[PDB]
Amino acid sequence: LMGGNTQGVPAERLQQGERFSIEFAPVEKELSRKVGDVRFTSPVSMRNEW
Amino acid sequence: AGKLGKFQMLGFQHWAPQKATNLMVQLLAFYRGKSLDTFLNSFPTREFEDDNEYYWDVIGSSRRNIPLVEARDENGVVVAANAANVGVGTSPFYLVFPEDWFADGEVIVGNLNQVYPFRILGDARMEGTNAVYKVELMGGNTQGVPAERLQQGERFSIEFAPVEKELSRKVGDVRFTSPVSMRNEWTTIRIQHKVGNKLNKKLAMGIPMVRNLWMHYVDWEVELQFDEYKNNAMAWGTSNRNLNGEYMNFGKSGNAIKTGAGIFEQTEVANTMYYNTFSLKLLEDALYELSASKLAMDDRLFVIKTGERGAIQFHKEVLKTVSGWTTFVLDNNSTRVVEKVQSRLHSNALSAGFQFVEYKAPNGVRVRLDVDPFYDDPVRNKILHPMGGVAFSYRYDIWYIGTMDQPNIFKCKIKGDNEYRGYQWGSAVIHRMATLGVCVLDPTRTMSLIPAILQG
Amino acid sequence: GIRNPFTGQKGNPYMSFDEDSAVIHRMATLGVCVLDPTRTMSLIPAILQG
Amino acid sequence: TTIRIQHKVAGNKLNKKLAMGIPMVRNLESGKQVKDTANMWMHYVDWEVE
Amino acid sequence: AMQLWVMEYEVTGIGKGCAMCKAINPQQAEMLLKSNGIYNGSSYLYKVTRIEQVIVPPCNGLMAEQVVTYKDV
Amino acid sequence: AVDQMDNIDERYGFVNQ
Amino acid sequence: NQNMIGDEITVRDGTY
Amino acid sequence: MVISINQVRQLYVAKALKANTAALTTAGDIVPKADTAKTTLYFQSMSPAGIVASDKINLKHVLYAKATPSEALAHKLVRYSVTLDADVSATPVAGQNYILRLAFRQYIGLSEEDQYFKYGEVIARSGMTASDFYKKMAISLAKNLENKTESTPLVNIYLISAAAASTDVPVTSATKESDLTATDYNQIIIEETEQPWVLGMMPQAFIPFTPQFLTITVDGEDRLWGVATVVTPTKTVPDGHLIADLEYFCMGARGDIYRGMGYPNIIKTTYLVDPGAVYDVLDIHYFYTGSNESVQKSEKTITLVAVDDGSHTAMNALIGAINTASGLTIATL
Ligand SMILES: [Mg+2]
Ligand SMILES: [Mg+2]
Repeated sequence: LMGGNTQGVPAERLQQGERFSIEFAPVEKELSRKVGDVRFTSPVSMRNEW
Repeated sequence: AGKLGKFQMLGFQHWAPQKATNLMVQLLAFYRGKSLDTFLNSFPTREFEDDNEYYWDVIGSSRRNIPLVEARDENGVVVAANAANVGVGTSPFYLVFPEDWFADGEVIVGNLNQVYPFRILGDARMEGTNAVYKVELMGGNTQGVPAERLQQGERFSIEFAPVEKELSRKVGDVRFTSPVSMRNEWTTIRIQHKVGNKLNKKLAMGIPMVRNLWMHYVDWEVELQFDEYKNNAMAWGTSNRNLNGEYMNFGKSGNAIKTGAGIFEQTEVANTMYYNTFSLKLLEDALYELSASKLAMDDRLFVIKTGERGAIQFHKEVLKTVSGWTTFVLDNNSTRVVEKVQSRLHSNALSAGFQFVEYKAPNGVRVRLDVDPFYDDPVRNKILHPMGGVAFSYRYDIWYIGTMDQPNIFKCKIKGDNEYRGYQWGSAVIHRMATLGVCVLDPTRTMSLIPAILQG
Repeated sequence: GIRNPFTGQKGNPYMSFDEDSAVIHRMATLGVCVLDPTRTMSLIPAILQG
Repeated sequence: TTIRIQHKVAGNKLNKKLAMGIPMVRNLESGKQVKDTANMWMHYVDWEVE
Repeated sequence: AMQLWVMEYEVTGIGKGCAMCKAINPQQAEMLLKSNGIYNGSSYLYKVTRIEQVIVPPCNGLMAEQVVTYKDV
Repeated sequence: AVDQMDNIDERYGFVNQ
Repeated sequence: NQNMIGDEITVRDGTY
Repeated sequence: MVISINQVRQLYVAKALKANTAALTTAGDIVPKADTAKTTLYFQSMSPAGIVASDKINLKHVLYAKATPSEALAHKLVRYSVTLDADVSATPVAGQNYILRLAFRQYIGLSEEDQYFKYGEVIARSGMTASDFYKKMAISLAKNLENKTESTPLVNIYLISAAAASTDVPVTSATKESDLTATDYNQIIIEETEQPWVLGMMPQAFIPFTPQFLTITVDGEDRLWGVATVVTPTKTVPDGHLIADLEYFCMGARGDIYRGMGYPNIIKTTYLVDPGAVYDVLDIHYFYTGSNESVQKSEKTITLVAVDDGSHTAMNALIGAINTASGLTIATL
């Protein structure tokens, strides 16, 4: 847990079905190393005929 | 009041003829990602020399009245709430204050001003940090001051220091104050991608629900999704420090990950309200008491920034308020909810519809409404509201309370070029790094009405 | 890595590692020569123990 | 005889200015600490590596 | 991703409802309603009263029906 | 190109080949 | 293999 | 914490009481010295860098000497008991919105003109009783007030069960009403909290408050729904954050006035007050008059602080050592 949290996340907030979303990837000011990644998307096709 | 599924987003791991069109098609049965850029560029920027923490001046106010610790009678016994009157017949008594703020021979008044004025009969005898004055009444008050008017927490102001016209001696003093100061920090962001123009392992496909059911430019996705790492750090960031100054999270190098708060955490330290039902009774009372104590009457314009469904909820709450104004008969002559449009179908052809966008409260409190599109983010905002939307559009944010002569909220920046780029050819990893920061000078000039279902 | 504090360079086309660092390596091969050591006399205190 | 030296700095020290509460000194070849007025930290690192 | 489940439920205090999920068991069909439905922030209000699997070979049949009347309010 | 309703365009990230 | 030429002295600490 | 002075004021921490000059060995020792004629009183003490004596008090030129206990200098936190107004309705009338405005008066600035307001709201239901009102009112108050990411805590919220009636039920923002199971709630206690404190830089200050109620339409009448009375205080802020500020100031009348300013180029003073311990204060206020025409008084005081454990052991032994040396009659607390 990251946001200064010293009491923990509730057990209600860690159940099946809860959606999770990427915000950002933070590092130090000193001696930093690589973090994070990049996401992509793919198209599907529709069809018609004569 | 119900949805129907029109799309489903699946990863690729869970899976030529002629073309009608060459360019791809974005269906309306697909959500699309929202920039935080127009919200962030709505704020100015201010550049700094380096990434050191910075501080500035906070200047306050001067006019104090002093709470009472206790009162004592002339023998030293303290005064109780159920006691008799104190100082009957201008007999002296004692008045214990936590500070030495008044001087010799000054008239001071309690909560009931000028009904019981107290004249200080000498300097303050110290008792620790407390200061005990011998006082007596100064209004021809024969029957004393009541014991309710001499209890703890009663505020005492200065009035004057009256003397005798013949052979007077010195009385009174003057008082001094000082300002304070506050800090802010920075934060560091980093991205990588192991790559050329082709996709990699984090792919996801979008399948629409209809009835009978290219090449990736990698340099445009590492710039867009790292611009959004800086947008999420700016607006939606959180600090990880103790009150001992200690950072709580350590990175891969053993050095602490230093993070600073964002827009939405710094402005949520004052004026923030979590409601379970929206009302103009809560809204016009929150905005009046802040404006009665901080704003002149002409300077009371409040631009509610909210989502799109926050605009239709504000519309129906003013309309419910207007429907209880049974004094006034609202007609179509002035409001024109039914106007005359030109149509081929009829000579006298009508139109219908309206929306309340402004509410004007007594004593000059004007409430306007505009819509930011970034509240309606389907990705970030995942708890849904039963009236439609994503429950974050129902969040009302009054930025810009008053005029400051300077920006209150801005984006911090380092002079020169604080964004870095690197390619690690083996493996071919593109590395980007950027340091940033957001500063809110006065968070008390920002009011938020968040739904209480987004809390805890 | 991503920036060089020594040469003041921000941005790296060819990276060494992923860490935020710069290490300078300096090297020199050197020697001395005394052709005739019988053209040179020494006289040392013996508490230096030779 | 072949010799070598090495020094490592973090990438945070690229343009690091020194708010001199006490003056920043250079070690001379003579052994004297001389007072210096340059405010960049890598001016003092490049002095001691050489 | 196996079967289809039509649910009749009752949001407590707010009204009655109808829903349809795709899940392997009816324990997941209630999970996909309470977590993805409209009452996402107050998912304790969902009171599911009937779940039945959508089997085909009738090919023409009612699966759920639930009227909110004037004397229920 | 970001739309007026803050919506990003996904077709800019592709190359036709 | 950043070999300082001289005659032949081979340096080995990572890629440069 | 800057204080006022009549003229200069000196403080001496009495951490141990000796009987000779020779017994002063540890930082915090003290001994009251005097004559056998009782015409001059001074306090020899052990500084963190050696023995130091105080000023010489002329025992004919004392004005007052009084000793203050620790509980006199402990701030009583203000409590407010919020109930439903029985004249309006003892039960919540259905469909009305119950909003409560807590009016803070000395929020961050130093005046009564810097004000702040926190709200709590409950829309009442058909079968909502009085206890279910106070439950949802305190859940809504603590959700607004005691969020974790506020700048400073403002007030504490406490339900009271009518069966218990003397034990505070703490309500925070993390508290759910699944945790609050008692069915007989009769009041909501709102109580102010202790602000942060840095020695010298941030004094001990408090933000006072009053609960105020918006009107509800009861029987066609806009009536304010509740009353808020001030019950007797049950908590005290201890003396330790007040005496360490009293020592930080009074160690510039003896020592350095430049505390920290050109930071590595400073003298650093060692302070002998533990800020997490209570103290008792003794103020010996005295003056000096010159020989013939220098008859103006130099009215000054010497403060002595002794740590005390319940019954005031170390101060009453300090006063008993002063009273037998000086010939004074300082009363023992
Ligand atoms: Mg605010
Ligand atoms: Mg030789």
